[PDB]
Amino acid sequence: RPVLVLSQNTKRESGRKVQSGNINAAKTIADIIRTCLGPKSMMKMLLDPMGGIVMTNDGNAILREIQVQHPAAKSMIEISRTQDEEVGDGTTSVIILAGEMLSVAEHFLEQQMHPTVVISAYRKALDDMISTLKKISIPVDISDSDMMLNIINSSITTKAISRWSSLACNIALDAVKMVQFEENGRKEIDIKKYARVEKIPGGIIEDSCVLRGVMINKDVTHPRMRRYIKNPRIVLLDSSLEYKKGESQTDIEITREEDFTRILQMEEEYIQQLCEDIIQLKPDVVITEKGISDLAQHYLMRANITAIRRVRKTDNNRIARACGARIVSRPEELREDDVGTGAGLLEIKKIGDEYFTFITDCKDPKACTILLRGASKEILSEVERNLQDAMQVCRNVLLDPQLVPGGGASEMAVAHALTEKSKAMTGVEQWPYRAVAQALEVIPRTLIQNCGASTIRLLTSLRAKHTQENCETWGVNGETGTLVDMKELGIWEPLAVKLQTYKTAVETAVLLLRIDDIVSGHKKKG
Amino acid sequence: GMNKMVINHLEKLFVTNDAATILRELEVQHPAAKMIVMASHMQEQEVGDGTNFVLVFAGALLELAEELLRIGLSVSEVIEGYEIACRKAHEILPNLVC
Amino acid sequence: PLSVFGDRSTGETIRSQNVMAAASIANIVKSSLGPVGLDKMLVDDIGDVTITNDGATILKLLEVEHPAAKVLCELADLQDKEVGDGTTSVVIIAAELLKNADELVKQKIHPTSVISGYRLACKEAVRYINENLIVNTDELGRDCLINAAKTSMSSKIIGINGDFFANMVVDAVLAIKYTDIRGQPRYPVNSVNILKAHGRSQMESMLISGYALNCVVGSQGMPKRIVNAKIACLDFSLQKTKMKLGVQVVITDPEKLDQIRQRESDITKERIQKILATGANVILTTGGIDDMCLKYFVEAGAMAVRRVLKRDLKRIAKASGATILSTLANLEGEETFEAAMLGQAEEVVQERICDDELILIKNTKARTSASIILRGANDFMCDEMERSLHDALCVVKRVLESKSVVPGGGAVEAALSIYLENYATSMGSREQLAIAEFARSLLVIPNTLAVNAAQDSTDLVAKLRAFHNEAQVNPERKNLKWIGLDLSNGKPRDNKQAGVFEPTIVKVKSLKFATEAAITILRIDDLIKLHP
Amino acid sequence: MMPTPVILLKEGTDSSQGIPQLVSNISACQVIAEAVRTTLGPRGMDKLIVDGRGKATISNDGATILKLLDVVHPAAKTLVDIAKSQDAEVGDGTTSVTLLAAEFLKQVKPYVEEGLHPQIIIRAFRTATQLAVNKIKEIAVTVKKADKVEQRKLLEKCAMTALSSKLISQQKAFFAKMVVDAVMMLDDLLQLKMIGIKKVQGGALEDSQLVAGVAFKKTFSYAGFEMQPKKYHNPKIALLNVELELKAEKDNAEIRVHTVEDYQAIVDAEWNILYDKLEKIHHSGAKVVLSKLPIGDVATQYFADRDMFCAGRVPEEDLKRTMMACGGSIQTSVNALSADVLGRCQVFEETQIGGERYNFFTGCPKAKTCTFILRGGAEQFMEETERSLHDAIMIVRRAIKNDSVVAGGGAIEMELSKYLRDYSRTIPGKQQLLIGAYAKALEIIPRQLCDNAGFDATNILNKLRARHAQGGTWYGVDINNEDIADNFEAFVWEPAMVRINALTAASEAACLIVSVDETIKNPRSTVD
Amino acid sequence: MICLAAEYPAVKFCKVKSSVIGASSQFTRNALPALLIYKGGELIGNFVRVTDQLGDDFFAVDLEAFLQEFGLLPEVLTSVRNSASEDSDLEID
Amino acid sequence: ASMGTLAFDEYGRPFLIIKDQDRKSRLMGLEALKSHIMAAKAVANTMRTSLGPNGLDKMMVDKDGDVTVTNDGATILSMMDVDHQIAKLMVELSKSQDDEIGDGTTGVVVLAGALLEEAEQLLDRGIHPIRIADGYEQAARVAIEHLDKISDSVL
Ligand SMILES: Nc1ncnc2c1ncn2[C@@H]1O[C@H](COP(=O)(O)OP(=O)(O)O)[C@@H](O)[C@H]1O
Ligand SMILES: Nc1ncnc2c1ncn2[C@@H]1O[C@H](COP(=O)(O)OP(=O)(O)O)[C@@H](O)[C@H]1O
Ligand SMILES: Nc1ncnc2c1ncn2[C@@H]1O[C@H](COP(=O)(O)OP(=O)(O)O)[C@@H](O)[C@H]1O
Ligand SMILES: [Mg+2]
Ligand SMILES: [Mg+2]
Ligand SMILES: [Mg+2]
Ligand SMILES: [Mg+2]
Ligand SMILES: [Mg+2]
Repeated sequence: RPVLVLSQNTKRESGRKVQSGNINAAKTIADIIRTCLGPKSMMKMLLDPMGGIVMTNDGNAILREIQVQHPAAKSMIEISRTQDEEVGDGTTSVIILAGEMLSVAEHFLEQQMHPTVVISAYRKALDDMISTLKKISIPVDISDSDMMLNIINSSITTKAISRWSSLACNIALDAVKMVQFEENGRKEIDIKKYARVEKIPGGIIEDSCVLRGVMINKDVTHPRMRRYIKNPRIVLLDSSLEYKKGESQTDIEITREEDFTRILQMEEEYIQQLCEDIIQLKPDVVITEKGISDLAQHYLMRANITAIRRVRKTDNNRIARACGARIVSRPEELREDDVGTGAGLLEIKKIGDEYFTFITDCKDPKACTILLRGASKEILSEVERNLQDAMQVCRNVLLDPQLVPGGGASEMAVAHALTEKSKAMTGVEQWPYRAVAQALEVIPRTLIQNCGASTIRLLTSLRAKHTQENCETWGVNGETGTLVDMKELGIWEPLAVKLQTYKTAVETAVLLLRIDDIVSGHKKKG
Repeated sequence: GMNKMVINHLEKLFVTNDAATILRELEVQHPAAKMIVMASHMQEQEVGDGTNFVLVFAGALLELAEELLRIGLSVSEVIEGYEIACRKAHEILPNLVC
Repeated sequence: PLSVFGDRSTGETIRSQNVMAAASIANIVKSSLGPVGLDKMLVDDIGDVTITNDGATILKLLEVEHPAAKVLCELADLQDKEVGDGTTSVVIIAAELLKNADELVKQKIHPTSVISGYRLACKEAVRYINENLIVNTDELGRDCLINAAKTSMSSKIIGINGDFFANMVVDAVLAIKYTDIRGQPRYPVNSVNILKAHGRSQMESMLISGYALNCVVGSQGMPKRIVNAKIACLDFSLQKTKMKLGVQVVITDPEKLDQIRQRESDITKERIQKILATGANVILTTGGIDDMCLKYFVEAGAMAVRRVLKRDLKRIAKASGATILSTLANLEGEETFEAAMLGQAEEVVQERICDDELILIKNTKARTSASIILRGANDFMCDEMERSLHDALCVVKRVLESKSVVPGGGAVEAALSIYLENYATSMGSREQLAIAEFARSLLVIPNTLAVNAAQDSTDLVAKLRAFHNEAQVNPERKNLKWIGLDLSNGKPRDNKQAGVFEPTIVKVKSLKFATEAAITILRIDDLIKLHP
Repeated sequence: MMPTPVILLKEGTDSSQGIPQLVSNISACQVIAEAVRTTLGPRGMDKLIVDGRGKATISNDGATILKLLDVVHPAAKTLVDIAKSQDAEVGDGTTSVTLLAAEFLKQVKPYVEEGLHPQIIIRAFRTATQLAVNKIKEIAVTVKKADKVEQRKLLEKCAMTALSSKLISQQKAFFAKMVVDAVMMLDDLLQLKMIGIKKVQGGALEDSQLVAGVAFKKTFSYAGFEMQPKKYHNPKIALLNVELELKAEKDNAEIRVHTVEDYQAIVDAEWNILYDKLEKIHHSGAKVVLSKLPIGDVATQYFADRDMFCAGRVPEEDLKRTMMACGGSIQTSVNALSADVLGRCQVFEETQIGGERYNFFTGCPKAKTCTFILRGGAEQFMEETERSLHDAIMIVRRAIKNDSVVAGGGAIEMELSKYLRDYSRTIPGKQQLLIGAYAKALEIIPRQLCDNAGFDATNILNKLRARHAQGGTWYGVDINNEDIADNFEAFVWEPAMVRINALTAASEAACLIVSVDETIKNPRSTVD
Repeated sequence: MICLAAEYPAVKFCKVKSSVIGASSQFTRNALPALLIYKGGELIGNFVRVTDQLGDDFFAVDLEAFLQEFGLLPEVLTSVRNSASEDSDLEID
Repeated sequence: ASMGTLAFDEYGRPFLIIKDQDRKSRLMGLEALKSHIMAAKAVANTMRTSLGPNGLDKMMVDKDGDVTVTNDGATILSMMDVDHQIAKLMVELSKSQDDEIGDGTTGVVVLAGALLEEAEQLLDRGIHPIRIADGYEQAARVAIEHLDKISDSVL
């Protein structure tokens, strides 16, 4: 009956209402995780739709479990994920900053200022923020292990693992240092692939350690295999050690009596030939990503060789990195180079009620396994998240050795510098510039709020202190609510984290400011 | 100011720019907005003009109070400051008669 | 009487309905025109968000029902395909033309006369643009390309960043330049592989002096970087050999099965040995590579990439000088791989971009290529950046191909309106009204810009019209033809000197397409909608 | 937007603000205008509207058509209301006001779309309307002689011009003369209720007549009525408000007797009361007895025995008209029926008109009222004839008030448009565009006339503009000759009050529509 | 199904209210768990009353294996996206 | 060609003008005239068979089942249960003829039907309907004058 231009379910709204809704949604997203910032933050309990429980105080972990309908909140969640993936830290800070800049932009949008002017002012302020951050930074001697440990500690004082700080810092530093690789003139760290974190519930957290090798959840295929080898020689394979069909259709035609027996004998002889090819290199351990036949097990064991089968490809790559081996598909092409010498011990021991394979005495290994042992699964997941944050911070510092004062000192200094710069523009865009400059004070403000101290008095004192000459390192003590210089407290952040936080927050503000129309309801049309 | 076409629940069409009439014909449901509407109607009853001034001033005061609470003040401090400033304004006002 | 199973609309009803649909489509995108325009949020009722300013994208995503609105949507799509810019201006102009023509028709002017007047006005507008309002780019230099790119990227997510993005776009376009027969320098846009990755700010977007692959090595064993690369491009998979459909293996003697199974992989072993015996370092193939061939590449210290896209492989082969080999078969019935079938690059590195890796083929020889990595805050921002960047690349290609540009900011529209209003008195007796209405409809662009800027549209357009009228009446005031609009300050400005340019082809094609669409919709006077 | 756990207004409240809602309001006004677009001019067409219950109304009057439409758009209802106001104040121009207002809004729509402040448009409308009203008052033609023949001809021409768009336009001279004759016999107040209109089914239009007196339908005669003579040559009329029948003396009256003699005395007393009233009426000398209250069968037979005429249950307005025409007085008490409270008329007669009996009171030299007896083929035919006669009557009354006339057919609109364009060409320019738009919108009436006549509107408008530019105040559309002509010399005359009110109402409606920026629709209550 | 859709991009898991379709009383009383599988425009899997064969708080792997029991399951991570006329490239000619 | 003007907006917001405008039909211009002419033609062609000495009776049944065999045109049309408004107009025409004269209540219907049938082909040629009505009125005046001329008096 009715005739329409667009579809019936296509709903469109535009005007000041859309901007107000976007800014309100961003402020709501910021308020969700506002109290999860600082050393005195409180954890949150998240219930998964699958029935699982996430108990954490990380910005990205909290935000990725929230389902929202407003596309502005979806944008903010994507911002959180981007910050988490790019640098690994500052996830709550970027969300809070984006919310604050969007609020101070809404203030101007209420008046008759076009959003494009606000966006231009925001971009200019972002450039000046980058300049100030690069100016107030300090170098770091990466050789000094104590300084690196202090940096990691300052990174993890705000997490639940802070009670065991020396252990976690040493674990992260050792893992990052020994996963470092440099081949063909290319330097890589690769925390994602190598340096796997394996968590086993039970035990005590102080028993956790980083292994000089790789531990996998596998057991020997046969009981008579040796479960403890002093200096094993390890061979890694992809192809199965069992007789398998070919690709082509290869039906046989048996007419003589002995052909069936001959086929079976040839299958056994092929298995024996593969095992002899393996044995010719004189190894002690054979690891296969696929199955190993029982006859293959017998032939390997006749040469006193421990065999483990059905290992994941990632685990095999990690073992190859750790023990200096090379994965070989066809056993007949095995060479002396492919055999992995360098493992200093291999042991299959029992933890709880399950067997675990340890290769934990490698000399100069390029891969490691972090063995987490805690109260339960959720505690171990939180510990793993905190360790990931620490390792990301360590890698960021190693790539860029620049350092920046923490606890809001850098932000207050940048805000003061930007205000002093704005004292000379004498234009019409100076007001958004100064507003977004002062919007950086939200994180010192929320630090004070979480500490429980008086926000107004402490913020006024800090702002007055930053007006002096050499006071760029004066911040707020997160757990006592006092103004302390951060060359004494020692809280410092990598420059990369701060740069990424500012850039991402300002660009999120720009992206959500450039929008004044929302159309929804149309089908994907695909 | 621009006239507003307001249609109440009884298909009675009001076009006007009088704040008190617009508030009267609007089905306001929020208790705080109800309180501000009551204040505007009291202003209309006492004087007869100035309802829009009352509404605008109350809205601006509450927005700035929200800002003050956000920066770190307390509700009691904001209320006391508003009362002192209102007394000062009432003192200044007779001197502004031309 | 008719007994037709459906609805029927006749006369002013259907014409008004068509004009309403066109006006609704125009008003959808009218708010995203000019530098003071703003983007739109589009949600597809599944949770996917598309923040965009492109008129073609907005009209494509929306699901539309009315046929005239569909006509306008396809008009925007055609303008996007044939030009790449002005997808919103063409739709707005077409809708305004339709509205004014329908007003004339409702004034008892026959639609045939309106169509004839519109056609004459379009011809005269194109002729006037090509005769008076074009500026040759020969004497301007690279500044003209930079300004055209900046103008194209205005009103986009990369607006204020134009000072850097315009240089990046111009460098990429000049890099992908090639010449062909008839002595024509042709610029094949879409050869610039646009890669998106959230992370650092827009300033960290990189222009690769080579090619960028959204692919990684097939196995962790191979080195991640090769200095003196010898790229070998292949179009076939490297897997265990399998007999074809018409060949079947039947065994009667048990002794031959092992030999059969061994050669089944020895074939691929021999092929890989033949490929690697000529010194190849990087091997790119469209097909898959299984584990055994990957290990063959690992032992030789090569770089093997599988499942490479066909267009990416073709671009890499063309830039590096390699020849794509679908098979290792020569004209002598043998299996050979000559050294001449190898590409050359100065470096092949697998870089890391925000917890992800991509392959950079840097500084290829025998041909210069280009690729762009766009760094944003999230996926939506990256997609909008890619769309705006494609618009800028198309504009730069248009400016480089045809060496004529016209001033922006509604200057050409105002000059055309004045000239056509003057000219309508010299043609016809009843189609002169159609020409005058065409001229009046041409003024919808500066009006929309002024409205989006929230300025005095009436007074600003009156000033612009007065300037152009003085230019067209006084011979000595030809320098006033470039007076356009300065939206930031809300005052008329000499746009040619201010650096606001756009290709002439954009305006000409938009005018022609809008006129044709208005003519097509104007012919309809009776609609029959059969019941499904 | 945000869910906002507790919300401001009640759920279902719809608010539309900004330029889009104003454009939608202008579009709604256009939609209302096109409903009555084809009813304007001598070539106009009637419209048929069926209500919910199935009754059909056929009308050419713009106000009636707009009222029958169930308009609910808040901005569109303004056009209906101003049409009602035009009908109330003047009675003619109901179609012109809506067209003028909608054309104003349509002409200022393009400036609204481009962000022009509505206050400027309102000021321009006010200035243009004031200038146009002053021009109309200045150029309106009046005759300073008060010659009875001249006023008669002026009123007849105005009535003919008013009537020459309805289904009775063929007999417009006959009806116009009859209307002028009817109006001139009203004394000073020109009350509509003093002009009765009777609709009798069956008969040609020319069979309709004007009675120099009063006429009304026969009202439920009792037994013995047919004995009464139905024609008198100099009757005296006893106008009464009295119930002449046996009944209880009072509602609360009660009779208490204890003797049969008192019973008979009470019965005889009731009969003697009735006969005393009847005898007083008879001795008054009257021959025609009219009573607002019912007259019983006993009184009917009593009057039949005396060769008298009786008619009870007469409608009250008909008795008022009879008193005004014949010149008696309505009496509630028959105790003093003096010679000055009895009406006089030359001829009273009961005649059959189209299957109905109507009492006639003609030959009244001192008559101050009339009675239209309209003959038609159906209910709607007679109703539309009555509506056209009402339009003509209101026009004639207004012309009696002041004999200021202007030429119709768009001549006055062309003159006003030319004057407004000349004025607008001498101002800085922000108001110039809006006043020019106003002047162009004033051209709708001749264009609509040409469109309704199946003309070529553009050529006629060009010729009229060229004529008015070089001289000639009263040149308008000539429908018969497919050309333009001097409408003043063609006796296409309209009172200047009609156009003055039309311009004023259209301007006020346009300003009211433009001045609105937001529309709020509260959720309905008690939908059931 | 959320986890399956996350892992499997090909399949088109969708949900719909039982009452919206308009099932009978028997369906609404003893047939709430219904797995409707479409392939080729026609049904190939019509599981109903799956609580006994699955449980009440079963995991993703349990239902995945249950669906795999009848062969119902058809057989890298990009940065964000890659897909950007037909003019590709030429050289000198 | 119905439902008034079905647009519902120019922008997208609701556009409601007349109450229940989605349940109301509308006919305009020549189509309405064609429908009216066809309806009147149907009524007149039904009624013309009962004309003259050889005319045949019509046998009405009311809503209660009562039977009324009649030849009176006014009676036939009065008892007819019509819904079209033009048919009601023709019924009222017959009632008017019966009231004023009492005879010839069938000839009026046939005459009106023939007049509208001719007006149909006249409108098909582009003549404005008001011109047709004016010509009909002029010809009716001529016919009435001729009837007065050829009239004969009786005692
Ligand atoms: N001891 C401390 N005193 C004051 N501020 C601190 C201290 N430790 C950390 N911070 C501040 O807390 C912030 C870290 O908060 P965190 O919970 O990690 O949020 P995010 O993940 O967004 O960085 C850093 O910016 C740092 O400046
Ligand atoms: N700096 C500028 N100053 C004035 N006008 C501009 C400027 N940049 C672009 N414009 C104008 O804005 C108009 C809108 O362009 P835009 O809508 O962004 O392109 P598209 O129509 O392809 O989306 C163009 O016609 C152009 O002339
Ligand atoms: N004889 C005529 N010739 C030309 N135009 C006429 C004639 N009579 C009336 N008009 C025009 O018809 C218009 C009024 O039409 P009508 O429907 O009768 O009243 P309304 O003003 O209510 O529409 C006036 O504007 C007048 O100019
Ligand atoms: Mg942190
Ligand atoms: Mg006031
Ligand atoms: Mg563009
Ligand atoms: Mg009239
Ligand atoms: Mg007869």
